[PDB]
Amino acid sequence: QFNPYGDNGGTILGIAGEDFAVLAGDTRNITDYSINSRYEPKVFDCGDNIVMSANGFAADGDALVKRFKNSVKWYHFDHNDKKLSINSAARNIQHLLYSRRFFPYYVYNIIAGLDEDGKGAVYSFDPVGSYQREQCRAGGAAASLIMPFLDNQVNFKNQYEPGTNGKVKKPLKYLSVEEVIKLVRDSFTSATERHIQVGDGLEILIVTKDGVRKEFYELKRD
Amino acid sequence: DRGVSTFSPEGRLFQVEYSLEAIKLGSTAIGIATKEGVVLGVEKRATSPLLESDSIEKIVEIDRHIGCAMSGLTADARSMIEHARTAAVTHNLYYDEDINVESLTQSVCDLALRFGELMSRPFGVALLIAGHDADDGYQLFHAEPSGTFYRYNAKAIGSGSEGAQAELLNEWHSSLTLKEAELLVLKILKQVMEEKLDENNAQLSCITKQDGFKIYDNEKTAELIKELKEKEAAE
Amino acid sequence: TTTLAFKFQHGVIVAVDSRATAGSYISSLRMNKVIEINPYLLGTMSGCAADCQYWERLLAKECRLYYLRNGERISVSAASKLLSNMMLQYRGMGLSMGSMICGWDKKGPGLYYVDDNGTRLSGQMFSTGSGNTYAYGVLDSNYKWDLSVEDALYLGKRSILAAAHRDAYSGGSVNLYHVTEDGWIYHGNHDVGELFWKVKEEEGSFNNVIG
Amino acid sequence: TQQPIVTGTSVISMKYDNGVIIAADNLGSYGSLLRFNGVERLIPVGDNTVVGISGDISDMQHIERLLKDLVTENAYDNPLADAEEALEPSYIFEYLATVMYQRRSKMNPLWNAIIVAGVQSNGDQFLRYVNLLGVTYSSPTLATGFGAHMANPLLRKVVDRESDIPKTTVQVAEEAIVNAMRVLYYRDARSSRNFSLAIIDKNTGLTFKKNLQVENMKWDFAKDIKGYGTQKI
Amino acid sequence: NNYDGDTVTFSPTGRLFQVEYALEAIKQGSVTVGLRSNTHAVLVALKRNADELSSYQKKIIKCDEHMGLSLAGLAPDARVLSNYLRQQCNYSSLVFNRKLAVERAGHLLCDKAQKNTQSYGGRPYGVGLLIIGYDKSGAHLLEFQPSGNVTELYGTAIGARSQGAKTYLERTLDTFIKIDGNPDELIKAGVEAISQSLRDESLTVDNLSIAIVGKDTPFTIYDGEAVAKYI
Amino acid sequence: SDPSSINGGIVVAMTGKDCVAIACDLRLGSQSLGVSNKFEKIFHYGHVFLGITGLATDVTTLNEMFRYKTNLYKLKEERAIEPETFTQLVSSSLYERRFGPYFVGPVVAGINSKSGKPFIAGFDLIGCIDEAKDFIVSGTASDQLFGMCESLYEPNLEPEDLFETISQALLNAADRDALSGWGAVVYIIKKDEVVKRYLKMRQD
Amino acid sequence: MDIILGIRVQDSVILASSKAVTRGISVLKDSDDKTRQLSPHTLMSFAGEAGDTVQFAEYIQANIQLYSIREDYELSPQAVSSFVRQELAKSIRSRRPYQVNVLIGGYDKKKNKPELYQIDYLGTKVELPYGAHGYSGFYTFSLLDHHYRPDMTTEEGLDLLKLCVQELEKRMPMDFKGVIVKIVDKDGIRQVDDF
Amino acid sequence: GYDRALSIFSPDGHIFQVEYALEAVKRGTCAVGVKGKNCVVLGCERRSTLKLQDTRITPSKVSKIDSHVVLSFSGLNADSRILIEKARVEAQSHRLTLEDPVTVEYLTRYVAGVQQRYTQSGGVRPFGVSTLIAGFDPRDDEPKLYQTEPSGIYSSWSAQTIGRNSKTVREFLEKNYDRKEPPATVEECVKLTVRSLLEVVQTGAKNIEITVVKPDSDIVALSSEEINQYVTQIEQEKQE
Amino acid sequence: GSRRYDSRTTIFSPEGRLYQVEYALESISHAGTAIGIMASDGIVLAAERKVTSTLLEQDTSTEKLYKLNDKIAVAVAGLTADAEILINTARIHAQNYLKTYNEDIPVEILVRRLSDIKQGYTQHGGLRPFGVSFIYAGYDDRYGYQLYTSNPSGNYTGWKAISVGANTSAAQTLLQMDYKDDMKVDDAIELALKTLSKTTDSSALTYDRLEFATIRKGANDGEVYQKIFKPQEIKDILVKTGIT
Ligand SMILES: *[B]([O])([O])[C]([C][C]([C])[C])[N]C(=O)[C]([C]C1=[C][C]=[C][C]=[C]1)[N]C(=O)C1=[C]N=[C][C]=N1
Ligand SMILES: [Mg+2]
Ligand SMILES: [Mg+2]
Repeated sequence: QFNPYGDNGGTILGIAGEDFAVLAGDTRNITDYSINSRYEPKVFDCGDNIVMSANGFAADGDALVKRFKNSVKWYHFDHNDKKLSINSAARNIQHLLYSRRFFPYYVYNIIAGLDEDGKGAVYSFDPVGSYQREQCRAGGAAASLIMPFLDNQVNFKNQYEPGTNGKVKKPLKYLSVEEVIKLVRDSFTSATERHIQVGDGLEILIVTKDGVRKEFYELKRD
Repeated sequence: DRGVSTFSPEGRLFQVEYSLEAIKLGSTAIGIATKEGVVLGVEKRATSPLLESDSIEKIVEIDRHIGCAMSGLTADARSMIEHARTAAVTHNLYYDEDINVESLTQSVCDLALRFGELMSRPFGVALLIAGHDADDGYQLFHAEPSGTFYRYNAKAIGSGSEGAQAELLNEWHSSLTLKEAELLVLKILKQVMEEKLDENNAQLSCITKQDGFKIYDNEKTAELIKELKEKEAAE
Repeated sequence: TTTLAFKFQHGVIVAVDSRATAGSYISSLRMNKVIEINPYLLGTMSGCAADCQYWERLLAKECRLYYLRNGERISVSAASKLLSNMMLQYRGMGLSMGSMICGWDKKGPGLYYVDDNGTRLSGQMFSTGSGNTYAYGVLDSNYKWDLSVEDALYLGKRSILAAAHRDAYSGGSVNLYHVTEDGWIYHGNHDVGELFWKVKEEEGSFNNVIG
Repeated sequence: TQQPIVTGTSVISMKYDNGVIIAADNLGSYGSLLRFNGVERLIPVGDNTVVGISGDISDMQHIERLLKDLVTENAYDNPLADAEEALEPSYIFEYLATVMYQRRSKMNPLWNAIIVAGVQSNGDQFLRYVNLLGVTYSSPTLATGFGAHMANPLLRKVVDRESDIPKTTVQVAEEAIVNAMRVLYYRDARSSRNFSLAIIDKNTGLTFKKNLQVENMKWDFAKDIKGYGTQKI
Repeated sequence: NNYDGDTVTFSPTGRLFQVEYALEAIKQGSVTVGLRSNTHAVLVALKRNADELSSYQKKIIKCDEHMGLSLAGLAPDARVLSNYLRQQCNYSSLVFNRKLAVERAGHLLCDKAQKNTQSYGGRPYGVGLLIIGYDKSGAHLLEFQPSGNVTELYGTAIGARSQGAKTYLERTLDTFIKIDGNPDELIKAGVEAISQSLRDESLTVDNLSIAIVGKDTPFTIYDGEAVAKYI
Repeated sequence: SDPSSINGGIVVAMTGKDCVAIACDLRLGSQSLGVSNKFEKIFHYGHVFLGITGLATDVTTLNEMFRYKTNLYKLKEERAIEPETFTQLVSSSLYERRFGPYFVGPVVAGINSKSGKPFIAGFDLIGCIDEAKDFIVSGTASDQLFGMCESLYEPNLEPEDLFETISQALLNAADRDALSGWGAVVYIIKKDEVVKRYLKMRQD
Repeated sequence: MDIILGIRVQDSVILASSKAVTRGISVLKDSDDKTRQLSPHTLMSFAGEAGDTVQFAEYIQANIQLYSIREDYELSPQAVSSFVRQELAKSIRSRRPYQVNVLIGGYDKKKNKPELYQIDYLGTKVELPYGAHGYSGFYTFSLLDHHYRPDMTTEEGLDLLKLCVQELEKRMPMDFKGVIVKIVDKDGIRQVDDF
Repeated sequence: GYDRALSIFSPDGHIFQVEYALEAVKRGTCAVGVKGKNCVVLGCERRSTLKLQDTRITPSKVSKIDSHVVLSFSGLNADSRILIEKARVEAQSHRLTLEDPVTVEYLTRYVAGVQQRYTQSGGVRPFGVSTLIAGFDPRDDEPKLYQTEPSGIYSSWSAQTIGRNSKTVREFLEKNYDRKEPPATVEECVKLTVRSLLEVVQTGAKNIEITVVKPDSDIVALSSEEINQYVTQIEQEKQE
Repeated sequence: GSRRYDSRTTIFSPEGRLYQVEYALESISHAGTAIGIMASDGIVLAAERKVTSTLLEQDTSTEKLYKLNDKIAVAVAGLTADAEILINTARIHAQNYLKTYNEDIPVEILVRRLSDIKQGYTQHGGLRPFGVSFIYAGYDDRYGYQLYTSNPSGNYTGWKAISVGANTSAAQTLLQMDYKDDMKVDDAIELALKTLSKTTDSSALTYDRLEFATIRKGANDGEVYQKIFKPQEIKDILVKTGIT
C-alpha cells in the first residue's frame, strides 16, 4: 500500500525576547537510518520581518512555506502594500492548515517575529491548525529533550531563591539575544548527543526591528 | 434586440450609462470627510404620510469601523451590503484584524461588472462608503455600478447631486470639525430637498475612531437642525 | 482536559484547565481553552485543539454577521444551534470537539453543551474533558443557586483543581470567567502548583498529600 | 495506489569543481528476474541537464515524454529558446517536483526516485533529488536506493562538505563514481555490469558516455574460501 | 451600423466595430507614457480626478517583482487583466522556479483578449496597457490593445493626446535608449515626453505617477511627494 | 445481520383446478423478539395477488411501489393488469436494483381474466422468475415448505381441498421455524370470487 | 438514547421516554425530553444514535408544520407515520443512514380514535396497542400482554406504565434516570409532571 | 439554460419589465392593511364579475405564512403562490436553524429579496405582485405592517393599500387615520378598514373580506354576516 | 447570435399582461365547450367534441374527458397534446401523494400542483405556455364534491358551475340563470346538456359529438364512483332529457 507520508526528522526552536526573536533549526535531512543532506535549510525568511519553519514531512513543509510566502505576496497586492503583522500571519496559517483537515500537512510549524508594539513574538502550530502565541517552543524530533530545559533556563521553573527554601520564586528577568543564543546552542548540542536525527549543522535566524540576520554553527556529524 | 455587454460608438457600456440615469432619480445622499470623523446624511423621501419613516433604512452599518449610504434603486443595495458585511467579517476571520476601507470598497466594486448573458444587469444604485482604518485614517469612497470607485473629501449623490457638489466645493476645507460637518450636511440637504427638512424626513450618521459607526437619533438630529436655523438667522 | 460551566443567581461561572498533551508528553502548559466570541458569549474547548479553535472562531464570524443583519445580539440558544449544525455537516468524518456555549441574553443567563456528534443540551451545569468526573464530584456536593459571586468563582476554581490533581491529562493553570448582564469578566490565570499548596493549607483538604 | 513492476536500481551522482557527474546502470528488473539489459535511465534535457531516474520504468518512460514535451513547449514563441530563455536544470527539477507532489496528493504516485544534475546559466552546479512522495533535498553527493547506503559513503570521502567541491577535479570525481558502480555490482542483487555515465561541465559542456562496464574486479580470493566453518577440502 | 450589435459580427469591409468601439474607450482615457533603455524601463502616467474633492485615479499596477503595467480606459478591465498577469507570473514561479518572460506575458494577454472578440455573449476588453519589465534578456516595454495586438517597443504612449508624446519619443529615440545606469535621467525623459501631451493642466504632486524597473531595481511605484523631485 | 432473516416470515402458493391459493404467516419480529402478529404479507392489485417475504421495510416499500405502478398501468391501458404481465413488471423492477437489491422473496398468484388459466410465480431478490406449475415457496422456512409441498401436493385439487393442503403445508412448516408463525392467512382464489381465511395455530 | 415506551388506551395514547443522556462514562443530563410535537394532536418520541435523533425529529417536525400551514389542516396520525416511514426507508440506503427509532402517538380527530405507530430506523412500520424500541420490550411486553385491555382508562394506562417502569428499574443494568410521560388525546398533548 | 436578460435598463434609466409588473399590480383587486393599537386588520376586495363561485374552496386572498404572520397581495394570482410557498418554507427553515419564529420584518425582507432577485437574474421576469405582510413578533405586543413591490423595495406602514383604485382608498386613509391616536379597539380598526373599502368596492355583500390578526398567534377571518353588520352601521350613520 | 430569433415568451406588455397567456386563451376560446356542474349528491362533466367525421371511431376515442385517479377527473379545452403532457404529470403526482401519506390526494392539492407547473412556463424558461384550460371534477373527505378550473396563466378558482372553451360568456349566463344550490345530479345532467344545446355552433346536438361523465356517491354505500359515459349511454340520456 502507498503511504503518502514520510519523516525527514529535524528539530526546531523558537524563543521570544523583549525586543527580538529567534527561530533556530538543525540542517540535517534524513529517512530512516540514512542521511539525505547535512545542509538542507529549514528556516526561511518569508518577508515582512517574519521567519518560518515547518518541521516534519519535508514535502508538506516545503509546500506550506511556499503557500504562506505566496499568501504574503497577495496580501500586499490586495491591501495596498500593507505590512502583514505576526498575529495576522498566524491566523492566516491556521486556515492554510485546516484546508487539509482530512488530509493534513504532516508538519509542526513555528513562526517568529515582532508584534505591533515591537516586542518579540513566537507562534506555534500543530499539523491540523491549532495555534497559540508563546515565549518559548521547541518542535520536531528532539522537542521532548529541549522543552524541559527551556522551562528551567528561560522561565525559571522549579527554581527558587536561596535562603527562603521554596517560599519565594526566582524572579522572571528578561534575556538578551547573546544569552538566548547560548541556550539555543547548548540545546542543540545536547539534543545532538542523544538524538540520532539531530546533528550536522545549526542555522539560527534572528529578528529585530533592523531586519533578519543569520548565524550558522557546526554540529556533530555522527 | 442587442447585447447587455455592448459598447457604444463612443466607447461606453450602454447598460452602465443607463444605470447612472436611474441613480440620478434616487434620493439625495451626502458624505463629508474630516480629521475628526466622516459624516453621512440622506434624504428619506417618504411617498406618503402613512409610511412610518423610521423604517426607511438608507444608511447602513457594514462593520464597526465602516458605514454606508445609498442612492438609486435601493433594493439592489441589499446584496451589495450582504457581500460587504461578509467580506469585512471574513477578513477578520482570516487575518485577525479590521479590513481596510479601500479593500472593502474594492471587494464591493468587483461585483459591479459581473453581468452578462452572473446577474443579468448592472446595479442601479450608487454607494457612499465611509470608514476609518489605522493606515489611511478617515476615508470616504463613492462606489458606482461601473466598477469604478473614487475617494472623496466630500461627495453628494442622487437627484440634487450637481447642485450639492457645487456647494460642497465652496464649503469644504481640511480643518473642518465634526460638528461643522454635521451642520453642513443638514444645510445642503435642506437646500436640495423638495419637502421641508426635519428629523423625520432626513437622517444623519457618522464614523469615528473611538465610538465607531453610529446612526443618529431623531432627537439628536432635531437639536442639530435647531442649531442650524439659529446660526443662519445670526447673520 | 477539564472544563466546567454552571448557571447561578448572579450569572454563569466558566472555569477550564490549560494542559495540552501529545500522548504522554505535555505539549503545552498554558493553552487557552476559552474563546471570547463576543462581550456576552463564551465558548469552552475540549478534544482536538484544531477543531475547537477553527469551528468556534467560525461560530464567532457567524454570530458577528447575525448582529450586523439584525442589529441585535444573537441568543445563546441560536449560537449553540449554529455550531451543532456545523458539526452535523462533517457527520462521521472524525471531528473531536466538546464545548459549552456560555452567555447572557434576554432570557437571562444561558448555557448549552455541544459536541462533535451534534448533541445540543441546555442545562444548569456541565463539565467536559478527561477530568470531568472529578469536577462533577465537587460541583454536585457544593453547588447552590444562592451562591455569591466570590464563592461561585472559588467553586469552579476548586473543581478544576480536583481534576488537575487526579487526572494526568489535566493541569497547568486555571482560567476563570464570570458572565454577567454587562458581559463576561476575566478572573485571571491561576497556576495549579501554587494554587494546590494554597488550597491545601487554607482549606485543610488533600490531607493525604505531604507538603 | 499501485506497485512497481519493471524497476531500475540506484542512480548515483556528485558535484565537482566545474560541474556535476551522474551515473546509472542499464538494467530493467522484473522482481528477481533481470529482464531487460538495454535500458537507458539517464535522460538529457538540452545540453545543460541530465535527469537520472530509478524505480518503475513505465513511469520513467512517462516522465521522459513529459520532458521531451517540455522542450517542445519552451521553444514555442521563443526566439531565445537556444540562448537566454533555454531550459535550466532548476526549471526542469521544479516542474518534476511539482508533478511528483501533486501525484502523491492524489494517492496515485509516479513510483520513482529522481536526481536532476546540471549546470545553470551562471555556471553554478545544480544537484537535487525528488521522489514519489514529493520529498526534495540537495547535497554535494546524491544517490537513490542502494546507492544511498553504499555509494554516498564513498563519495562523501571525496566531497564531505561544500568547501571540498572546488578542490575536487573531474578525473577524481569520475574515478569515485566508477568505483562506486563497481561496489554496487558486488553487493546489489538488482544491478548490472553495464552502465551509463554523464558529465555536465561549465566549460566542456555535456559528455554522455554509453556502454561502460565495471572492470578491475577482485574475485581471485574466492578460490581459497572453502565451506562455512570447519570444512577443509 | 447594422454590424456593431455584437463582437461576433464582421462588417462588409471586414471590420469588427465592437472591438473598434472598445479601442475608442482608450482614446478617452488619460495619457500614459512608456519608455526604456538597456538597463531600465520606465512608466509615466497622468492620473485623472473626478473633481477637486476627489482623489486621482491610480493608473499603474504591479504584477511581480520584475514586471508591471500602466492602464488607459476602463479601470476594472485593467484590474481583471492585471490579476491574470499576477497569476501567470506566479504560476511560472511556483511550478518552474522561473520568472515569467515579458514577451511570453504579452502572448498570454493577447490570447486572453482574443477569446472575447470571437465569442457570442461576451465583450472585448475596454482598456489599453503598457507593460514594462526586466527579465533574462534585459529591459522590455510592451503595448497591449484589446483587439489582441501586442507590440514590443523602445517607447510609446496611449490615451488622450498621446500622439504628442509618441512623436517626441520618436525624435529622442537615439538619446534615451543610451541612458544606461541612470534611473533619474530616464524618468526625466519620460516626464518630458508626457509633458508634450498636456493642455491647460500641468504636472502637480498628486497628479503625476511614475514607475520603474531595472537590473538591480524591483518594480516600484512613486506617488505623492516622491515625484516632486521630477516636477 | 442477514437482512432476509431479521424479521422472519413465509409465503406459499399453489395451483388447483380452475383456482389458485396463496398463504402467509402473520409474524413480524426483531430477530428473537416477536413484535407483531398482524403483519400480513399478501397484497392484491385488482385480481392479481402478491405475497412478499424478507426484510419488512422492503415488503412495505414494494407493495406501495407496485400499487403505484399498477394504478398508472390501469389508467393508461384502461384495464386491470394480468398475472403474466405483472410478473414481468416485478422482475424488471427488482433487476433495476441489481447491485443494491430489495431483500425480498416475492410470490405472484392469480387467474388470467381472459384465458381463465391459473398462474403462480416466484422470484429471487433480484428478479429471476420461477414459473412453476405446482407450487411456489418463500421465506425463512422455505426448506420446510419444500418438504411439505413436495409430499402433500397433488394436481387438480378442488378449491376446498386445496385449502386444506396449503394450510397444512404452511402450518407444519411454520411450527418447525422459530421466525415464522404467530397466525396465518390463506387466500382461495377463483375466476370471480376470492375467500380469505385466518387459521388457528399455536402462538409461540 | 435508551428507553421509549408507548401505550394506546381507550381515548388516548401515552408515551414514556427516559431522561438520561450519557457521554463517555458520565451522565450529562437527567431531565432530557426525547420527544417533539409534530402537530397539536400528534407526538413523536425517539431513540437512537447521538445527534441524529434530534436532527431527524426536528426535520420531520418542520415538514409537518409546513404542511399544516400550507393546507390549513392537520394530517392524520396515519399519514404522518407513513411520511416518517418513507423518510427512514429512504435514509437506510443513503451514504450515511440516520440511526433513529421512533414511536408516533396521535389522536385522529376524524375517527375519534387514539393511534400508536412503531417505526424503526430501517423504516419498519407497525400499528400497535403498545410498543417499545431496543431492549425495552424484552422486560415490559410480558406485563403488557398480561394486563392490557383496549377499554382501559388513561389512569389505568398510567398505572400499567408505572409497573413497566418498576420492572425496568429492577432488571435493567443501566440507570435511565426515570421517564417523562406525555398523554395525547382529543384535547391535545399534555405532560404528567409527577411520575 | 435560458439565460436571456429580460429586465434591463432603458436610455432614460428605467427598467420597463419591473414597471410593467407594477401595472399588473394596478390591475389586481384592491387590498388594504390597517394597524390599530393592539391589532392589525387586512381587508381584501373580491370582484363580483365571478359568481357561481364556490367560496369554500376558492383560494383565499389572505394567506398564513406562519401562526403569527399573514400575507395578502394584489396582482397576478399565480405569481403570489410562488412567493407564499417560498415564504412558508423560509419561516420553517428559520425556526429550524435559529429556534425562534421569524420577525415580521425578517419575513418581509426575505420576500422582498426574492422579488429583487427576479429583477436582475437571467431568463426570468419580475413578479407581477405587491404584498402586504402583517403580524406580531414573538413575545411582542407592537403591531407590524409592511409592504413589498416587484422592484424589491419594502417599508413599514401605519396604514396602506395596494391594487386597483388604491389611489382613492389611500386618499381616504390619509385624512381618516390619525397617528397620535390609532384605532384603539378591534371594532374601530375593522370599521375603518371596511369604510376604506366601501369607497371603491361597489356592493358590501361578498365583495369584502376581512382578517383580524392579534398578538400571540391569534388570527381569525370574519364571516359574511359579521362584515355585513359593519356595512349596515356605516351607511346608517352616513344618512345624516 | 441566437437572441435575434427569440420571441421572449415570458414578458409583460406595457399594460401589465402576459402576451402568450392572453394569446393562449384566445386559442382556447375556439376549442369545444366543456361544462362542469356541482350538485349536493355528485358532479357532472359535459363536453363537445369538435366537428367530427362519420369515419371517426368514437367508442375508443378520448379528446375531452380524462381520468386522473379514482376520485378525480378533468375536462379539457385547448390543445389535446399539451393536455396529455399535463395529465400524465398529474396522474404521477396523485400516486406520489398516495405512496407518501397512504391517503388519496385532496383535490385542491392536485389542482394547485398542475397550476404551479403552468405558472412556471409564464415566468421562466423562455418556452411557450400550455394552451390548455382544465375543469377539475373531484371528491375527498374534507370538502366533499369540488369543481375547479385552471388556465394557461396558472391561476385556478373553485366553482359551483363553470364552462371553458367556446361561448363561455353565453354558457355562463345560462348556468347562472337556472342553477340552484339544492340541485341534484339528475337535474345537473339536464342543465349541462341544455346549456350545450343552446351554445353549440353545430346545427344539432347529437350523441356522436359529445363526451359525458359523472362523479357520484351513487356507489354502494359510503364511496365514490366515476362514470365515463359510453356512446350508447350518451344517446339514451339525450332522449331522456328530451333533446333528440
Ligand atoms: B484536552 O485534553 O481535551 C485538550 C483540549 C485542547 C483544546 C488543548 N486536548 C488535548 O490535550 C489533545 C489530546 C487529548 C488528550 C486527552 C483527551 C483528548 C485529547 N491534544 C491536542 O489537541 C493537541 C493538539 N496539538 C498538539 C498537541 N496536542
Ligand atoms: Mg546525533
Ligand atoms: Mg416463541
